[PDB]
Amino acid sequence: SLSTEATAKIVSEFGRDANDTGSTEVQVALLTAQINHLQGHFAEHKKDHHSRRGLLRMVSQRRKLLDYLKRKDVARYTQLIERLGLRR
RNA sequence: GGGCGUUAAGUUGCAGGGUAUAGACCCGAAACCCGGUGAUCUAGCCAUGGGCAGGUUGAAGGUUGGGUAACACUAACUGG
Ligand SMILES: [Mg+2]
Ligand SMILES: [Mg+2]
Repeated sequence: SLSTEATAKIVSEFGRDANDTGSTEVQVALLTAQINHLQGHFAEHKKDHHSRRGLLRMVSQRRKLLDYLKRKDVARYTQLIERLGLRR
């Protein structure tokens, strides 16, 4: 999965600090990063269905976090998806 | 005894009757063989040139939008 240096880095970018490791914004950024990396993986390994079910979980899971955030603080939500360049 | 012979003059011209070989009384095939002449018609090919008013249909491809985690997909447009 994501590297410990690349994980720690995002938590810095989207968290209240280094240890704000479970905030919604952070969780959704980390999922985003791993989804986009894996875009590369399945480009070459289309037949890796098992791994894909794991990717699909990261997606459905990010979707639930984004909805919760939207419900609880739409302003925090808009920033977060624009910043992550999502929704189109 | 029997067969063929012995006891009939022939031959050379000339005219004629027939026959033979020859086109052989005249005309007439379809064809077979040999050597030439023809692709200015037409068949196919080769080189080099020319021609197809006007009106339709609107493939692939491309752009944008929506869409998808990403592809799929989908609309309009463009394209010809
Ligand atoms: Mg492992
Ligand atoms: Mg005599």
